[PDB]
Amino acid sequence: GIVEQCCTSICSLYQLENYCN
Amino acid sequence: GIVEQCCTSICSLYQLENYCN
Amino acid sequence: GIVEQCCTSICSLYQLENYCN
Amino acid sequence: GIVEQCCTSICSLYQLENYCN
Amino acid sequence: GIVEQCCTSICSLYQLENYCN
Amino acid sequence: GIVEQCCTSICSLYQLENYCN
Amino acid sequence: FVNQHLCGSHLVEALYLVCGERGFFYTPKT
Amino acid sequence: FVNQHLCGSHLVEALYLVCGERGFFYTPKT
Amino acid sequence: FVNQHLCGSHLVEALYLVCGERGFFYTPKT
Amino acid sequence: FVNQHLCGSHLVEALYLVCGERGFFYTPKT
Amino acid sequence: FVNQHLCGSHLVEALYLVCGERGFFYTPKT
Amino acid sequence: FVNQHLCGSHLVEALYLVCGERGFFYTPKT
Ligand SMILES: [Cl-]
Ligand SMILES: [Cl-]
Ligand SMILES: [Zn+2]
Ligand SMILES: [Zn+2]
Repeated sequence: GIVEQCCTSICSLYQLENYCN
Repeated sequence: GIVEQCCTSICSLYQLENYCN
Repeated sequence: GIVEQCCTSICSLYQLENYCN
Repeated sequence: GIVEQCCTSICSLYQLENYCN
Repeated sequence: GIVEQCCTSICSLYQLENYCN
Repeated sequence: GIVEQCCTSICSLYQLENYCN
Repeated sequence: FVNQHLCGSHLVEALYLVCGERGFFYTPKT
Repeated sequence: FVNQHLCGSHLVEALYLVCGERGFFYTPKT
Repeated sequence: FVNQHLCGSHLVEALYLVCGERGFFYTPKT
Repeated sequence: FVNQHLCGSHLVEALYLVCGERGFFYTPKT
Repeated sequence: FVNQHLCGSHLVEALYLVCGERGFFYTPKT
Repeated sequence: FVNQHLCGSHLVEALYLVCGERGFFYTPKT
């Protein structure tokens, strides 16, 4: 999920956009 | 400048990126 | 909505809690 | 103290209220 | 008080330091 | 650098001023 | 708890604190 | 609501959020 | 832009920053 | 240091930075 | 990404998120 | 004032707080 993707692992701002509505 | 632009108007992440080292 | 209510007026934590998953 | 209660261990928002005036 | 001063006017770090325990 | 000085090690607000322009 | 006046990212911080592990959805107008 | 780790500035932000106008004390030494 | 660890409130602040008016969901349980 | 214009939670963050381990008290009017 | 309305420390947070490991410079008028 | 760990966005928030109108640079690579 987002926490795995961005906190535990790292993510880009683009990947963050995956969680926008 | 960007500090004023983003607060009095809007600015984009892409404009912000110009201020990275 | 809640985003506007809390900024233009006030809102409570209890109202906010409605937005938890 | 609060740090033990809420940082080292976990606390609820209610327990946080213990530190209001 | 300091909470109002810093928001409606300005305040310094040195004024803030007065509120440390 | 600043991260070494202030994050990895600790720094004062005065030392932080080293990084002002 | 007290009533809140939260704009911008402050609201999101508040949602984060309030919802914890549940998460939340942030849905501004327009 | 929830129980979570709240540390450092996040802790005092939470106190601000919970106490607001009542104010609060943050006294990490106890 | 960059890839970084974004956790907790910092994560939702980043989501706010990236999504803004679209809104977002923060769903740590998945 | 520079003078500050701090409202809301920003003041609390500032108090946190300024007082460190000493902590602080936050006491708004009313 | 969406356009941003960022004042004060919010801009710095945004610069931080955007520039990551590169860092950034913050240069207000005057 | 005090000495503390200041990391990440908290570091740049502190720089904003200390430097304000002077501006600052955050250059983690050195
Ligand atoms: Cl603000
Ligand atoms: Cl942190
Ligand atoms: Zn703010
Ligand atoms: Zn943090």
